[PDB]
Amino acid sequence: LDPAQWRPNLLTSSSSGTPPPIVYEPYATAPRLFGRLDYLVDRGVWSTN
Amino acid sequence: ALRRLRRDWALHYLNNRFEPLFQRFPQARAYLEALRARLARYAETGEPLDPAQWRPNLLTSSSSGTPPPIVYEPYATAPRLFGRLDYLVDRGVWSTNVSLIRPGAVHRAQGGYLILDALSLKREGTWEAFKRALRNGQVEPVTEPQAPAGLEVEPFPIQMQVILVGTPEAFEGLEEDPAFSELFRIRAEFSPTLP
Amino acid sequence: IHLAEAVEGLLLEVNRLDELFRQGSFLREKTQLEARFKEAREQQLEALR
Amino acid sequence: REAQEAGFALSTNGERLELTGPGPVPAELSARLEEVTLGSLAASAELEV
Repeated sequence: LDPAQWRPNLLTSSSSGTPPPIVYEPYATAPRLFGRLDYLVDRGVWSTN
Repeated sequence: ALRRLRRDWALHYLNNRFEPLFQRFPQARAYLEALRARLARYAETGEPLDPAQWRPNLLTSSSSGTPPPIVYEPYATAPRLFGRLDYLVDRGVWSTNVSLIRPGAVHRAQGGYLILDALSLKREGTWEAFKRALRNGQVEPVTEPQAPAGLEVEPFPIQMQVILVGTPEAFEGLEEDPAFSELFRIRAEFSPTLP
Repeated sequence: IHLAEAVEGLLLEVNRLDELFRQGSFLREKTQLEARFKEAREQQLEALR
Repeated sequence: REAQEAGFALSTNGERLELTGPGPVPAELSARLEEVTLGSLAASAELEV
């Protein structure tokens, strides 16, 4: 059983709502807008968690 | 409960040593508290602690102030401007950490002046990245395409002064961009002839 | 540089983190906590008996 | 001195310390023992530095 395969991945930090979450993304690109799927390479084989 | 305890007095011990460090390093609050949390996670979970991943990486040091740091970078390619992020190979595995971050031209021009050739920026196609670095304070070490795991570098406030230098023709390819005139506002034109 | 030596000492203090787990106070609370959960387990065991 | 005044025996395990006596130790005595031991092994870390 691999612990890395099972984890609640955090995405954001709580705020009071005032100020609301204003995210400015002056550099608009696919990895920074939609998020990124980074991997770990084991001896030339890409694996994900 | 034992795991919670090995976090509770983990912080209970760590606070006594960390307090003088906070007193003498009031501007490294985030790093020091993050290292405290990492030590807490080590004590609780028992996960091994990597010495390389938690070390302040020296970029530069100022034994000076007259003259200020004057960084003339005529080869303004992205690795030479923003720095390199070199990796270590562990049995064919790409790995990286804070200690493997190398300073470029931007990280040694802080508090001083960064002199670049406008022709170099035009030729190497790095003007977009440099413009983003100037406006947003987003400096990011160049990465290698075959290494998928990178490091999320936070934006860094830019304290440098950029003094581009170039022929008028080299800037005729840059003044068309409105963001250029937004950033660079001082035109130090050299008269081709003197009286 | 001073921050560098401070960080080096902090990294080296994983040995101290391990050592404080065999302190009289830590062992005392651990034995007491084992005693309390074992008292609950002994109550259940006596009901079963 | 504080342990002797309280009436407990200070048994040293090496760098660590512990209290041998009848039943639970007083909270102030336990806190003082913990702080003294933590300061002692902090002094050991400073010795390494």
